[PDB]
Amino acid sequence: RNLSALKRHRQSLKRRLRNKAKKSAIKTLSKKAVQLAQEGKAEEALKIMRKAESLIDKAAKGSTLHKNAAARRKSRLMRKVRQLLEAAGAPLIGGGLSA
Amino acid sequence: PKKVLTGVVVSDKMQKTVTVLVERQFPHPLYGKVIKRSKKYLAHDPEEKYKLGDVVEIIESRPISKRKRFRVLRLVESGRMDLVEKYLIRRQNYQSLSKRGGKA
Amino acid sequence: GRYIGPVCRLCRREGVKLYLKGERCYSPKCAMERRPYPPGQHGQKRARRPSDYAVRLREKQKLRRIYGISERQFRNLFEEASKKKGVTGSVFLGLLESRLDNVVYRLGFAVSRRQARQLVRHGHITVNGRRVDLPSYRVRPGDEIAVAEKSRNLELIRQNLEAMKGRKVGPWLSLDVEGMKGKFLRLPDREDLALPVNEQLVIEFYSR
Amino acid sequence: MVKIRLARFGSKHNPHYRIVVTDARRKRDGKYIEKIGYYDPRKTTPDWLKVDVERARYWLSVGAQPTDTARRLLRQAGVFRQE
RNA sequence: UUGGAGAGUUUGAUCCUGGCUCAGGGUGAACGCUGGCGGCGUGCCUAAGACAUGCAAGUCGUGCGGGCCGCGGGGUUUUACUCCGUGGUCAGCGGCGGACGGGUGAGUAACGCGUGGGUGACCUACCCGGAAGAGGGGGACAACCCGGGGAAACUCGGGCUAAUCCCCCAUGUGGACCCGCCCCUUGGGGUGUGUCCAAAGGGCUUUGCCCGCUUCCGGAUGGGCCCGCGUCCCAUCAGCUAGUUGGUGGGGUAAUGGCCCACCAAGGCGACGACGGGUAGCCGGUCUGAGAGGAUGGCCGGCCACAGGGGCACUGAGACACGGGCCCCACUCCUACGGGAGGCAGCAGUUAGGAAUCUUCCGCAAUGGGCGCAAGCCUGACGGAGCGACGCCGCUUGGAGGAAGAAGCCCUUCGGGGUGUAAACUCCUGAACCCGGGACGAAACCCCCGACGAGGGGACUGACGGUACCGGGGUAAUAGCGCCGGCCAACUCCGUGCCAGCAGCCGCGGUAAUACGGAGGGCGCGAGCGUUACCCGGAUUCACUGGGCGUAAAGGGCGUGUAGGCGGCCUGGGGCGUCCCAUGUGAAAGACCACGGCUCAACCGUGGGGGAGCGUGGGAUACGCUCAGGCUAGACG
Ligand SMILES: [Zn+2]
Repeated sequence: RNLSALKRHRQSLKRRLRNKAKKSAIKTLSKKAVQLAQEGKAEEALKIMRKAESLIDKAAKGSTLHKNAAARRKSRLMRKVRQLLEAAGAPLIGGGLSA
Repeated sequence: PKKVLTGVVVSDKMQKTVTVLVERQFPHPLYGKVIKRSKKYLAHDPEEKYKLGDVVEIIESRPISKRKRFRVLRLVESGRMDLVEKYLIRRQNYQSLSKRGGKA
Repeated sequence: GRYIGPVCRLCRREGVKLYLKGERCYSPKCAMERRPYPPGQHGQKRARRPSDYAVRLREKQKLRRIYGISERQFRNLFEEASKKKGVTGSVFLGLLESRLDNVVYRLGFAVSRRQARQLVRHGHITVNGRRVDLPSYRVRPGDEIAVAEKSRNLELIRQNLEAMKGRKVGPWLSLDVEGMKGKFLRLPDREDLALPVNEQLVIEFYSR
Repeated sequence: MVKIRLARFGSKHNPHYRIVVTDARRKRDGKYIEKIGYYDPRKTTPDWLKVDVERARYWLSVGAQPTDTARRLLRQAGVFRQE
């Protein structure tokens, strides 16, 4: 007993994958930008954060990132960075950081 | 209007949190006499200012911990253990009246 | 089963003449004439003192049996008579006298009450212009209770009105024989009723 | 999307409607927001329709698509007559 | 002041106590005897057992590409092949709906629900309004074609390709995040530098109009979380707790939060009943009651919870999602025994259980809802019919006349009384039944004019139903059940003989029965009447209103004093209780009053009024409370 009201499931799969490849994207890049500030790579750290901040707001554009969700993400990354760069001051670029 | 209550700090063993005894009076729903009931509300002292035996005002706030939905407003009257004692003795009496073993 | 059976049997049980047949309950025979003792093998027997309920009972019955209404409706009336401001008793009687069937009786269009109902359920009764077959219809004040155009030429109704030249009509009602019409002026007052009842006893009855 | 529509209140063969304002998603016979006049199909009384435009315009102003039938009634009231 | 009735029963007799019993009202009822009609309402209360069959959510070609079957037309002299337009059909990709509506009450004693509040801890699709913009570039996967696996359900792999699917880049009205400052004051607002983020097109009456698109502020509606108060029984349940209570950081969410994790601390609750057990969705209301109160929460409405049992997440504005998904379990079915397919607590229905609860009906006309520019599609939401005296309300089985009184049946003091105006018989009316006419509900969307605005004109369209209803004609045309000792309205004969039997209670019956069984007669009620069950009532017999304890049941064997309850005279402050005022709330339906609708009423509409409780503001201060001061009559020395 078939129902054409399963296409939704037939489609959910496509989105499941869809969202997945995007979120995991973030996770990784963030976790990359983070380890950089540890070592004190004030140049590329911001080079990556920027690639992050972009991905993030891009997921909010769609259905991936709830909305304010993206916001948390952003606050949790920049704040986590800046604090680290206290071990080796002076941001070379000054990309994702107002001052 | 955020609810405001008045009571006494009876517990001072917790970190940043203080137990407040809040007495309430009211006519009994059928027997009409004024019965006096009460409740302990866990307040929230950031600066560890409020001490035992202090009468404080409570004010409904943003949830903080499981069971601690109130912040302390101001102090009303410092220096009044007489109230706390009552809380304490009643507690003590509670150690009695069981099936473990009664003595003197 | 809105009753319908032996009539002057009740004229008999109550000890009070009950005008249930119109003509005849006037000729030496509504039965009460010459035979006042109640029905049954035991009519001629000595009657023991009637217990409080007993009296309240028969006094309720006398009323009910008069208009010949089923207890079910009688009760309902009394119930609604109690929700109205006024005297729980006189107001009762008011509604009772407000019935389409009854009105036709007082208006004289019918020999008796019983005959009145039929006159209605067979549609010989106009009301403000439209016919009506439901007797339980309550006539409001200022209504033009009439006769069916069709029914005017009736061997019955005709012989009845002929009698109305000589009889006065209830003080709260008017009628134009020459035109077989008649109106309901206002709710009649207890001081305006002739019944041989005692409302108080009827009310008392319903508080048991 | 809050609509403006009817609501049954008559009885078996005795239909009596209630022009009201309520969230789309609720029932016909469900808790409304603000009743604004009634309508009677059969029209047994000379007074078989009422509206109080003052409020009716509030809503449309705020954003409340009314029914095909509903709008019809509001038109008779003179809800939209800009003369 | 619109409101309150009691009786029987412990004795030889009396009074009190006291229990038992009854009369009343009510029901989603069931059972018995009886059973004509209509309107409105209502109908699994038990196995939240198991469930065949069908139907219960879809819809858009004015978002994109094709398959099948066929028709018309082009390029071909012709043929094959091919190009356009098109009908039908199918599914796919994409959008929107599936998170509503419908069921049900298992669980749940809880912020679950009620009520009043908070959100500087939040979201909100479509709708409305307001501001800004849509610039350039590229990609994937079905369908479709080719191949393989399997019994099956279904699945694998290779290749093509469109789009309002997806992704990149630029613009940035704006918006996000960090940091700084100004204001505010828990995560509110302003602002500056840095960084990051937009977007689709389609249709026509195609130089403009419609639909749709993007960012942002506002609105509206809807909802998350949180707090005060309220919320059943057992103490023959008294101590409960280890993420348990709190803290710091981190995670996670729309967001507060032990929600989760790590570490730190040792807490948190309980006789104002913790924990344990039992039971039960909550409420507006509804039943009863003079009231307080008790009982209840189906039908309708609101909130919650589950959708065979348990677990989990995805997608999404929203789900942890009854007719979507993953897993385990129990069950049922197909099976080549590897492995699968199922969930009526949707409608109807089946079976089981039971005292007991319906038609596999009609219609999509109306009202609503989804999708659509629309025509329109879906809509067992719904509107209707049908079945059930299950309730209620209305209706009938006739009316008038007619004996000092028929017959028959009963009673007798045998003379007569009774059934009884009852019949018969007289006349009159005329439900049923027959013919004819025959409905509101229904006017929109659409179309046309007008400016797709306002305004105006035109068309279509009923399940009920040929039903209601009107006209005409027209037959005299169902009655039953309980009861007749007291309570309790209604009394005789016979049969019987502590038997047979009645019986709510007291009791009745052993040859004289107003109490058994029939009969005449009588009372009560009438398409109904009884019965049993259950709720309130009587019962002031759990006693707030409104009880008691010498002997009727009842003072603790006595003292001590804990918690608690309660407390003297005068003065003042505060004004928490307490009282008055204003205000928001107290949805709707119901109840009430009034007016009206359907020939009445039941039923329904419309309008008015009332209210306890809580929020905020204002006021009063006797009395209670509190603080202060003073007294001496209580107490103590
Ligand atoms: Zn008579």
